[PDB]
Amino acid sequence: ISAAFLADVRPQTDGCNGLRYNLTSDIIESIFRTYPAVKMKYAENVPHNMTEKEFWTRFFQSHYFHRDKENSNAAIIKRFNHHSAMVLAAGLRIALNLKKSDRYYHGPTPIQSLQYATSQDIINSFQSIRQEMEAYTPKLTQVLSSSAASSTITALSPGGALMQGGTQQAINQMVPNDIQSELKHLYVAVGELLRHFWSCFPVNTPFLEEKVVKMK
Amino acid sequence: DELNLLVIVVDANPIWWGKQALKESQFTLSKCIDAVMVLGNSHLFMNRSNKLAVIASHIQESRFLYDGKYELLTSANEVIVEEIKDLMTKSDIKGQHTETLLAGSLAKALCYIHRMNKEVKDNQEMKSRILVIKAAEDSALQYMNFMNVIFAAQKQNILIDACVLDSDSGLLQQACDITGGLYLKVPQMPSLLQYLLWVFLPDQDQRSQLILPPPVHVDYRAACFCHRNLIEIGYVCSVCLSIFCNFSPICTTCETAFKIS
Amino acid sequence: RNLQEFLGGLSPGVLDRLYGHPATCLAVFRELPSLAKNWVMRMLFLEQPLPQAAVALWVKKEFSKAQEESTGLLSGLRIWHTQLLPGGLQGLILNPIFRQNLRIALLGGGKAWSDDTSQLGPDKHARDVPSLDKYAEERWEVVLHFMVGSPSAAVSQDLAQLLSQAGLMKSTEPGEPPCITSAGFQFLLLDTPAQLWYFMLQYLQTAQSRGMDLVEILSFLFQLSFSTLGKDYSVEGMSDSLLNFLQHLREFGLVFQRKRKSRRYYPTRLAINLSSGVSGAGGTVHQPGFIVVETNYRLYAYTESELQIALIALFSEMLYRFPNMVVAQVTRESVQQAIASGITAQQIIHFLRTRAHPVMLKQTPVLPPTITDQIRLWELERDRLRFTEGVLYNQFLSQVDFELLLAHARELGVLVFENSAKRLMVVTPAGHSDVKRFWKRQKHSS
Amino acid sequence: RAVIMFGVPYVYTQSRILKARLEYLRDQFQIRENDFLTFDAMRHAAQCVGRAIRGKTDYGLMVFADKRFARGDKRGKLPRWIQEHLTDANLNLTVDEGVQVAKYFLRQMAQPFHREDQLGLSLLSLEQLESEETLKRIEQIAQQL
Amino acid sequence: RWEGGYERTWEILKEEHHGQVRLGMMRHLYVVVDGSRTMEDQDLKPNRLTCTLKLLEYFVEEYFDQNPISQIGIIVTKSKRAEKLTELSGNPRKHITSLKKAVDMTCHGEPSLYNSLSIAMQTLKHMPGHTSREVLIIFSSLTTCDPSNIYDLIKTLKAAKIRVSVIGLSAEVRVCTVLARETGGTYHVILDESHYKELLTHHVSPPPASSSSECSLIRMGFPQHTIASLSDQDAKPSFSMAHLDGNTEPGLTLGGYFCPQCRAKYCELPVECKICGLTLVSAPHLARSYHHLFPLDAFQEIPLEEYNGERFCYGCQGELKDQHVYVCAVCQNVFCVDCDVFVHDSLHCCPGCIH
Ligand SMILES: [Zn+2]
Ligand SMILES: [Zn+2]
Ligand SMILES: [Zn+2]
Ligand SMILES: [Zn+2]
Repeated sequence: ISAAFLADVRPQTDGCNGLRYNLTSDIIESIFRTYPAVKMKYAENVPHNMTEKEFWTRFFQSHYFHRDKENSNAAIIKRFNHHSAMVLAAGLRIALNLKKSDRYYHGPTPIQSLQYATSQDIINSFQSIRQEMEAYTPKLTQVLSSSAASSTITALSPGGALMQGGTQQAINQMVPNDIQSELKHLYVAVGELLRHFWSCFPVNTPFLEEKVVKMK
Repeated sequence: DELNLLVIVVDANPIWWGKQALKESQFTLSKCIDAVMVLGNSHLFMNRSNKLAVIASHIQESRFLYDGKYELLTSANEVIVEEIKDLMTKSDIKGQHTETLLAGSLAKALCYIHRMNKEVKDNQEMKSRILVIKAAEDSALQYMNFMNVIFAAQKQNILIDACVLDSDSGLLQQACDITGGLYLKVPQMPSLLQYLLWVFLPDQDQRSQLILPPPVHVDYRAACFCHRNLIEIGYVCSVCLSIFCNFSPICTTCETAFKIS
Repeated sequence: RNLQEFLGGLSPGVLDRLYGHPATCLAVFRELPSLAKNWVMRMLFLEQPLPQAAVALWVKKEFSKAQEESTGLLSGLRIWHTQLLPGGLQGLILNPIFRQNLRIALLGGGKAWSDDTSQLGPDKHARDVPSLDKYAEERWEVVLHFMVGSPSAAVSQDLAQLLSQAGLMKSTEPGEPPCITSAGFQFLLLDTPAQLWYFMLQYLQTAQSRGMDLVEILSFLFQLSFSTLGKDYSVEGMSDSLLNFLQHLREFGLVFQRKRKSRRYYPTRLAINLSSGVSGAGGTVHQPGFIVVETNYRLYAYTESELQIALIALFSEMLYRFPNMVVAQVTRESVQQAIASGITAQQIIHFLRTRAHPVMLKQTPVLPPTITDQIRLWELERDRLRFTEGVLYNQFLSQVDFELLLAHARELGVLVFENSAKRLMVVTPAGHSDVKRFWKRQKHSS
Repeated sequence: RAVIMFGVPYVYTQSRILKARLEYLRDQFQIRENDFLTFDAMRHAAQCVGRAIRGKTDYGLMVFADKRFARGDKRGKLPRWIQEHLTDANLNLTVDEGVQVAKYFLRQMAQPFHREDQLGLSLLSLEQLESEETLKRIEQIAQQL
Repeated sequence: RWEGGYERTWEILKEEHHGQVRLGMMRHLYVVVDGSRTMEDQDLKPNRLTCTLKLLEYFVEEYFDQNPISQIGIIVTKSKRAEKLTELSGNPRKHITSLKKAVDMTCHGEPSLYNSLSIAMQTLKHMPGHTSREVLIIFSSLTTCDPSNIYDLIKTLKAAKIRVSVIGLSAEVRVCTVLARETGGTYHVILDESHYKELLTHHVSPPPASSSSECSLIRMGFPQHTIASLSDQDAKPSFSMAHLDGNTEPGLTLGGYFCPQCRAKYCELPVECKICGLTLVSAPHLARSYHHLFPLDAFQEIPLEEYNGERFCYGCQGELKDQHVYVCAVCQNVFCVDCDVFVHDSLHCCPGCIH
């Protein structure tokens, strides 16, 4: 509820002599909540003593709406205080320390086959490369060969070992659109039924057993 | 105004390459380094506005790598060749740590990307992508930091491409899935360079029109902490987010008793 | 015309010879579209011709037009070619020489283009990059001053003859300086990069006139394109034709050289961007705008060089000549005179936008829109009359005959204007004889 | 929150009792009648305004809608603790300037504030009292006339 | 009388983490937006409504980025009535669409905080106790109309343990201040658009859990992306349950996400299953809030002249030329200002600490 329920609400005057009152319930309910007097007058008059449109016209033309001289200043101040009081009244109604950090080092990955080498002879092999690449000369011809290139292309050739699969079948045309919609609807039904089924789970009371039997 | 930065991260685990040298296979680490340098040269070759950032991820630490040949390209390559030999000659294994410092290298790359982006002229936009090649085994403990890196990259919208040689890592799969990057395992390591060029080199906008291999399916199963076993539905702690398969009155991790009547 | 325009029309032999230089291959690759660059990278190590359908199936159907444009660019530039693949197929394979040179450039190996200056050591009289830029500006200023005809500029005779072959200035009276043509003025209003680009295009179209090899000049230009600013290079190792071309460039100021006997030469930023043509260098930090445009059609210039004074006077009436400032007014008479000289309004508007003062850059429009519209209207008024000489056919007794002759004329394409309702038409005088003979033959056929 | 005094509250001079008091005080203490009227009006205004603050955590707005307050004698007859914060740039403003300054003051004073920030500047702890520098500051705060 | 003389010749002269405390792991956040006449004011360019809604979209983006297991409800109080603009869910796209639609609304009437709070309380009445009840209110006008006593509603919220935080626009309101203080929320006042963004970012972070916060063992499921291939005889296209909720015909998708508890099919995650009530999540979603568990502490600031060590940043290898150097507590590395800001704000991890 806002205090602008009267200031913002104005008699809508159209281009040529049109009183578009547009008496929405939202404004009327706001006035009734803020001003129970308007509600009482409407209940005691509309539509017997006067019609609803007649009552609204009276309210527009009444001196209570057009409040606009010490008496006038006092009346304005008192009305503002009463309005504020009505608005206010209507407004009423953990430190953590890990233990096993290694679990993060080997998380959801299971134990790999980290096979270790043999005795210190691996060092000799480590020496071998250390001696093999110690005296190194760049090479160009030895990098690739025509046979190697042909084999690589054959592996990369479409339909090849690396080129697995390819074009597939248009299942969209194999399934009629009406059948597609019916399948979607049956899927929705099955999903709702299974959601009801698993909603009972986990079973802790006998009532869940009977409900699951009904669902089955 | 298209400032394209191609970040290269290399699995520089000495153990895997030492074993491969023991195998005397067709592919060696020198070939991988040459392929990386060629890819970077092509990246800078495509456009002047393109920039290159190469960081080597070694077990000890992460190193910032950067005659008929292009002079600037020659200088950059000789710098990179100097850097890798400098690291390898000083590459001393001192400790039992074997997992590659994958997360730290990614963090350094992200910081460098942020620094360059701040230095980017406002008249131009900087698209950034990170390419990582995987050779050795994946790292276990870095999971939290790896996830943090993924989240930060997705926040800054940086594509991350992972290239597998021998060992598949589901962490890289999930990282490429979340970041939108391309993930693929190369069986023929000597042919690996072409897979970089045919797939990783083209930009994402270019990849749109191009026909690409279909993405690999990625799973997101969860392991219950008390046994690290994958499950479908589990009980999650409301305090420390720990996962428990069996109902418990007290949480083991955050030491909180569950107030259930 | 851009760089690929000159390249796209070259004969196969010229392209094959040019592809022998790895720097040329690098420039061509960098000039390709991104899709074309990806294609070339795919074809980097492919020793087998690629089926046309196989290549075409990689790109999206919607982006086929971009794919087809890239395909046509590759074919016309002869980067790749079609080979009779066995089994009736038509494979696509890159040029082996071009691809080999590109791989040499990228992967390394082979011979360098030229030796460094470490053999001669540090330059005794090395200059500064801003000094190089200033000198290059001075040389171009000298060229423009000479084109104006002011006695402050003296150039070599062939340089004037070079422009004469370029058609900028015609020697109406011998002994006296040639009178600059309308196209010369249009070029004068062009921006400096476009000026250099068009001048070099004209040079290339007349490369055979001086007996200079076409291939060498383009490859040398491509090499200069990637040159390091502030760095000199060895003059030695170049043909005498290349020596003369480099002397021409030094006269142009695109390359700095202390003496004709000097073995070092410093390329300039202007020469660096010459390969890109008109595009590429979108972030050119030019001289600050010294021209202020007011609503009273008045222009104020914060300059003292005779070049800009002459440029402005070409299309406006000078009012005051301050030591550091110039006051001129935009008048319909001056603008129409400039248009009659051949200058278009868009050139004037673009030039003013180029030299707009930073104070006027604060405005949301670079120039007052009303002034631009007035300039456009003045330009339109010059060519209000549409002059079209031709022959009128108006004696069509039957509508069917008029329609048939209209069909014949549209077949010939010599129709100027037609009116079916009035049964009248206009044809070109050259095609009039053909249409007249056809009309007589039709009467003869009748 | 907001107290606005509309003009200098001069008493209605028609009161002969006021006239008699002014005449007697002038004849017995050489006191100007106009000075007494201005002092009484300013005292009443300050009484109307001085009740808007209950402490450091209490902030209120004071508005004087009159150009007469710009008079130095009228302005200078305000309590020292109030007139001290009366910035000269705020003298004889307009409605728009007053509204904008009120908005700025509210936003500045609506920012959350802590009693800990008062320590050492406007509030003293147990240890701050023992500091002799604080004692000198306190002695300099108050002045005898 | 100033007309006597006037000259200007002389003017022409040469010249904030808390401690290791429990936070809001499960969040039920409702946003209250005023729609009064005051929303048309131009305090923030262009007006309060447009800037407020753009910042709201950014806030929703960040909130879903940091709180995957949270929910968002949007309420607009206009003409002394309360309208639930957006349903309580976790979809960012729907929230962004609703905010974009509300950008072009009409601001009229007065706010009715009582009705909006009553609607929020009714909505959050049936929520589980362990889940946190959080309400954010944007108060443009300084006055509201309430059909009943609001202090009774304050008591009801206190009994329901609902946290309400208010960010006023003009100045502080005593009633709103009391409400925020009693409900445990925080009251703030907008200084400018930057301060508005700062307050929104601060409110993105989970609030500390009070003593009354529950600790229950909630059960969640983590289905994979079950994708069916048409070559297989076991490819069953089916309409998404969420897509059935809309008026447009649902897309018949071959595969997707199926509930491990009742085989309910959903194309969007993480969304709680509608049928059995199970919350279907993914591992990254749970890990997305791990950084809150271990906040990154502020590094030590030492100026370069006072630091006698490396002149290269440990984060970007940039030469340390800045006036301040940020050194870690654990590994004591060297980071420039930009790297220090990014690590604290986004990365939340120290590279050397990882090493
Ligand atoms: Zn726990
Ligand atoms: Zn379910
Ligand atoms: Zn840094
Ligand atoms: Zn650290």
